[PDB]
Amino acid sequence: PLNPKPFLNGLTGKPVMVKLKWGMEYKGYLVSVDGYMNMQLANTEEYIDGALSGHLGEVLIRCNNVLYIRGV
Amino acid sequence: QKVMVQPINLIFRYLQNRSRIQVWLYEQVNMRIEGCIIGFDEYMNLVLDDAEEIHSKTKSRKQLGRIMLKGDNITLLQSVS
Amino acid sequence: PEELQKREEEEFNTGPLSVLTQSVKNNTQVLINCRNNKKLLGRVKAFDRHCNMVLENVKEMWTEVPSKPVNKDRYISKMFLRGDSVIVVLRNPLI
Amino acid sequence: SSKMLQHIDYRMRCILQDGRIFIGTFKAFDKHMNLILCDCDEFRKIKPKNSKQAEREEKRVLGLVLLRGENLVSMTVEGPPP
Amino acid sequence: MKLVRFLMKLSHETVTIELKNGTQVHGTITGVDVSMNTHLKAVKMTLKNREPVQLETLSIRGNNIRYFILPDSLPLDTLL
Amino acid sequence: SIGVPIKVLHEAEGHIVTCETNTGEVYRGKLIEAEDNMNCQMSNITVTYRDGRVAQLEQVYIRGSKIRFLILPDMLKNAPMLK
Amino acid sequence: LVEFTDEEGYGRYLDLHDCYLKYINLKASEKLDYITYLSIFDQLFDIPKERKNAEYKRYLEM
Amino acid sequence: VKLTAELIEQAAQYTNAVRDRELDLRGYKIPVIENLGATLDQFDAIDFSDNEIRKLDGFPLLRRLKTLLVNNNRICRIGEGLDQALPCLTELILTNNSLVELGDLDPLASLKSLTYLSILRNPVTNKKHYRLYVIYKVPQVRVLDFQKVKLKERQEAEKMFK
Amino acid sequence: AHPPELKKFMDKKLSLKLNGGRHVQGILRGFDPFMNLVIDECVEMATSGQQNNIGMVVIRGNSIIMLEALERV
RNA sequence: GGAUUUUUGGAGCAGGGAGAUGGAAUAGGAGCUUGCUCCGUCCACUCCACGCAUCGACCUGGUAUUGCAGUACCUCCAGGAACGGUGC
Repeated sequence: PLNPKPFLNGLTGKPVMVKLKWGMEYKGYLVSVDGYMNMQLANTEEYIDGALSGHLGEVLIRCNNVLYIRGV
Repeated sequence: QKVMVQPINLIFRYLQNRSRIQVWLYEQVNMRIEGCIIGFDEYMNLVLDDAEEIHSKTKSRKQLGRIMLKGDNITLLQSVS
Repeated sequence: PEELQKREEEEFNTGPLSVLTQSVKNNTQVLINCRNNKKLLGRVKAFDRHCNMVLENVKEMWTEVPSKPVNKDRYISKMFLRGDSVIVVLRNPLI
Repeated sequence: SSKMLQHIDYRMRCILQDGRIFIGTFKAFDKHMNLILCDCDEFRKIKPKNSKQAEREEKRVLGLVLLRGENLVSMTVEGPPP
Repeated sequence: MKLVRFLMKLSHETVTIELKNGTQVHGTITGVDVSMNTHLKAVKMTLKNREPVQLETLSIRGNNIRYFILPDSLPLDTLL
Repeated sequence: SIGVPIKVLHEAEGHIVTCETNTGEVYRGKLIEAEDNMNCQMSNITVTYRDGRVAQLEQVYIRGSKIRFLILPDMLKNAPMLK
Repeated sequence: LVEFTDEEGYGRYLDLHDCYLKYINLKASEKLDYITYLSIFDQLFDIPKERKNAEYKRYLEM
Repeated sequence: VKLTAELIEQAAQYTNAVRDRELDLRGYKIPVIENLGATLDQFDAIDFSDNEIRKLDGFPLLRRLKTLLVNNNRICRIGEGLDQALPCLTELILTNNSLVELGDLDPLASLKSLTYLSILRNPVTNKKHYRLYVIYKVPQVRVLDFQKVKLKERQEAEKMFK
Repeated sequence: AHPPELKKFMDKKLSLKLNGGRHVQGILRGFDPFMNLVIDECVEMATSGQQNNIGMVVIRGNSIIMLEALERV
C-alpha cells in the first residue's frame, strides 16, 4: 500500500508523464500537488498522444483535466 | 438487514491481493486501464501500477508503470489476474 | 480568518499555484490553459485557491476552421477568468 | 440577494445544458437553484443537416417540469405573467 | 480570499461574458452573488454560431460561465 | 437550506412523472422513490434512451445527476411552494 | 423609445464606447487610453492612429 | 368600439385544448384587428370568439402561429399577406363565417403550411365543386371539413377546370 | 448525509446504464452514501452485443445514470 | 461547503469516398481586370455501402370496434421514406 500522498510525493519532482483529458501528456518534474490535486511541473514538455511537442516548462494544471499521472 | 460490502472494501481486497484488473473510463468505453493498484486513501482516487492503455478498436496497449489515474474518471474494474 | 489567510498565502506561494503566485509577485504574463482550447495570454492580477485569476493584457486565440484553421486572435486588456474553464495556469511561455 | 425572485411567476425562457429554450412560468429558486417551471414547454433546433433544407424547432411541452440544478445556462423572460 | 469577491465588485458595471455554450455577450448584469451568480440585463448574447439575441432581464449562471471582461475604467487592485 | 425544489420532487414522486436525463434517457413512469439527492427510482416506466424505441421497463434507478428535467403532476400547479 | 440609450440622453451623449471597444479589440495597445481615443474620434482626416489599409477603416465605417 | 392591446394583453394566453398556447378574447364583438404582436413571441393561437371583424385581415408578424379562431365573426373576404405572417400556421378556423365566392379563395393557396382548416357555415359551402376548388388550391392540406382529404379528390380538382 | 434507498433492491438483479453507454448486469451487493452500488455476478455490455463477466463490479454512481430491475424483490 | 447526484464543468471538434456533373450575380489568389487554367468552405441530381438498424408520429387505400372517462402512445396489411435521437 502506497497512498496518494506518498506516491504523488515521491513522483512530485520525478519526471511524470501526466495525461490530461484532451491528450495532453506533460513530461516533467512536478513542484507540488497537495490535497487540492492542483498539478504543477518544472521544465515539463507538452505531448499529444505521447509526442513531445511544446516547451513551456514549469506549468501548473488544474486537476480537472488530469486523466493519469505516472513517473517515467 | 443485510450488511454493506463497501466499494472501498472491494478496492482494499484487490490491493491486498496486489491483483491485475482492467478499469472502465468516462465518455469513452473504447479504452481500458490494465494494471494493478498499489495503495489507497479515503477518497477512492485510483492509484495504479504497471498500467497500460488498451484500446478496443485500435487494439494497442501503452504502458505507464506506476500511474495515478483520476478518481472521478473511474467507473469499475474487472480482475483479469 | 487571520491565521487562515496566512496559511493561504503560504499555500498559493509554496504549493502548486507557485506559477500564478510568481505572476502576482513578479507581474508575469502567464498562459492560462483552458479545458476548451481557447488560449488566453496575459498577466495575473487577482488569484486565489480554485485557480480563479483575473488577467490583464488578455489576448484570446482559437484554432478557427472557416480549409486549415487560422489563429483567431483578439486582445481585451483587462478580463477575469474562473478556474473551472482552466486546465492549467503556466507561469512562463516562450512568448 | 435573490435576483430572479422578482421575475418569477411569468413565462420565462430557461436555457438548457444542451442549448434549448424552455418557456415555463417559473416558480422558485434554491441554493442549487433547481427549477420548478409550471405551464412549461421546450423547443430545440431541428437540424436540417443541410442548407437547402432550413432549420426549425418542433414543439414539446412537459407542463410542470422539475429541471435539476445542473440545467440552467440562463433564465430570461419570454412571457409576461398570466 | 477569492476573485469571486473581485467579481462581486460589479453593479452598474459594463461587462462582457463569454459563457459555457460558446456564448459571448455584452451585459450590464443585475446582481451577482458569492457563487458567481450574475444575472444579465439589456444584454446582447451570441452562443456558438448565433445572432445578437437580446435579454432585458436574464440570469447568467456560475460554473456555466467561462470568461469575464470588466470595465475599462475599473481599477483592478481596488476591485480585488 | 431545504429546497422547495425538493418539496416539488416529493410532490412529483409516487405517481406517473416523466424524467429526462443527460444523453436522452427519458423515463415516463411511476417515479417511486426520489431522495433529495434526486437518484429517482421509477416504477413501470417507458424510457426512450433517446432511441425512439421508447420501451417499458420496471423499477429503474435513474439518477438525477443526469436528469435534464422532470415533468411532475399537472394537478399541483397550486403548490404550497409557490402558491 | 429605442432612440435613447442609458447615458446618451436622447441627444445629450452618444455611443462612442462600442466603437472604442471594437478599436481596443483590434489594436490591443497597452496605452490606447482616453487621450488617444478622443484624438482619433475628434479629428477628420489626419494621418490616422491606426492602419486604414486594414479592417480598421471598415470598423470606422461601422 | 375600440379593440385595443388592453383586450389583447388581458386576453388568456395559456394551455389550449390540444395543449398549445392559445390567447382567447371571447366576449368583445371586436371589429378592430390591431395591436396584437404584444403577444410577445409566447403565443401560437389568436382567438376572437364573439367578433365582428369586417373581413379576414389585420394580423401582425407571427412566425409561430399554430391556431387562430376567427369563427363567429363577420369574415366576408380573405386578405393577402397571410403566409409570411403565419408560416407556422395550419389552424385558421374561420367557420360560422360569411365567405361567398371562390374569389375569396385567392390568397388561400399561397401558404405552404395549411393542413387543418375550417371555413364552415359559409355560402361557399353548398356551391357545386366548392370542395373541388378547395382540394385544388390546398396542396399540403390534411384536415378539411373534419374528414381527410383524398387523392381521388385531388385528381378531380387538378384535372377539372383546365 | 443520507444513504440511498436501495434497501429492498439489495441482493437482487439490476441492469444498469453507466457512462460510455455501457451496461452492468448484476446483483445489488454493496454501496455507500456515495451511492457506489457494487455488483457481483456483474457483466459488462458494450456498444456491440459483446458481454464479459467481470466477477465483482463496484460500480460508482460517478457515471451510472440508470439501472432497471429484474424482479419485484 | 471547487472530489462519485446538480454551481469552479468531458469541453472542444470533424461530417464517408468520386465522375470532361453545376450555381457564388454584390465576396476569394496567382497567372498583373475581360477571356481562360489550377486552387485550400456547400447543396441538387447520380455510383457505391439512397452513410448503415431499431422505433415513434404521419400520407395512401382496404380494414375492427357505437363505445363513457380523464391520456407516456392504442387497430390490422402493405408502400414510402417528408421528420427525431439511440449503437458504428
